[PDB]
Amino acid sequence: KTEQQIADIVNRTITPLMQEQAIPGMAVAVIYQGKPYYFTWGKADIANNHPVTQQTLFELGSVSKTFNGVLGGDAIARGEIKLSDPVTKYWPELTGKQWQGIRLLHLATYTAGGLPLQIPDDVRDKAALLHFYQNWQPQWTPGAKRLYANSSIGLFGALAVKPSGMSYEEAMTRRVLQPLKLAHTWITVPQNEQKDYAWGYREGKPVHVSPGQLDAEAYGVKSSVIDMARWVQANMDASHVQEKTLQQGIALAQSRYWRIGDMYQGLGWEMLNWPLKADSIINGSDSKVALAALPAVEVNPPAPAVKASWVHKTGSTGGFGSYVAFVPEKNLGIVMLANKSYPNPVRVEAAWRILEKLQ
Repeated sequence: KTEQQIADIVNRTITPLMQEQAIPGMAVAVIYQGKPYYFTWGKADIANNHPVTQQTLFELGSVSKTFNGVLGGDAIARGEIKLSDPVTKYWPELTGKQWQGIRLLHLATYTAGGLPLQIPDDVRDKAALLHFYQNWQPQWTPGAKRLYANSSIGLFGALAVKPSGMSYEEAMTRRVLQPLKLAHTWITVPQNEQKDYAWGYREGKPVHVSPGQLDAEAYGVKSSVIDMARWVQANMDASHVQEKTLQQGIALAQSRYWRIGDMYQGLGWEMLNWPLKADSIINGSDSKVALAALPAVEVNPPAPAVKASWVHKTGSTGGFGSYVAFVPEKNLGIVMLANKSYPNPVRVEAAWRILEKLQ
């Protein structure tokens, strides 16, 4: 396929998507036979008429969890943690019986027993966060059910970097971002990059994600389409990542720790066997399913990364909707960055219709 053919497929899918969803600005990168092709439409800033560029920073939302999973897998490869470790090894103040059987594994894969989707917004400092976790009561035994939750994987990332002696952001920067040359990826956007920081739009107003407890670990990364293009290719094939633990941690985040219907829980990343029916991905992304508490079947030992997988993650904030998906077997992938939130089933639809024509 040529650049012309890729562009044609991309634009034929993106332009009506942006019209129907009323998305002001969009950036998309296609990974075709291992190489990136970039596309940009619309405005990053409506009132000030700043266009979207290949330097535009987008709020990744819960795609931030894939960096978490990779940073965590890095910590595993460095021997700093093991997912079988108890949470109290890393936060000993969580005394109290409900935390006794909970391991880093459960926090990482949302199987702790019902940690809630959001950390409550009235939990705004260190004292209240500890009190929140100390006093949370589970609905199931550890590892019974998967319930997707910021408070779960968010805490895993905050604890997994404790051996390193570094904060989450500094560990992330030093161990993942700088080694992969992601120089336009931020947990906090410095002042000299604010001009490239797109505005999300929620009900026609410009907005940026609000500070929250453990936001960095769960939904507070911002990145450009080129950095996310590099992200996808590094996770799809890290054979040329020169840091041995990072290349190993990339792979462990794609190990299959749990099977939940036809999907498998990695570390941040989620996987389905490839090839597959599109309705599986599309229907699975409806929040009626993805936010549901489902029975979790442990894969023990975790199955190593399967190259015939559809590997993906949705991510949203109040004003942004992102999606990343790739298929290692084909060296084929996509990233879709939008400064308006729109339905996950619609993101998956557009991704699949682009990637199905590039097989």
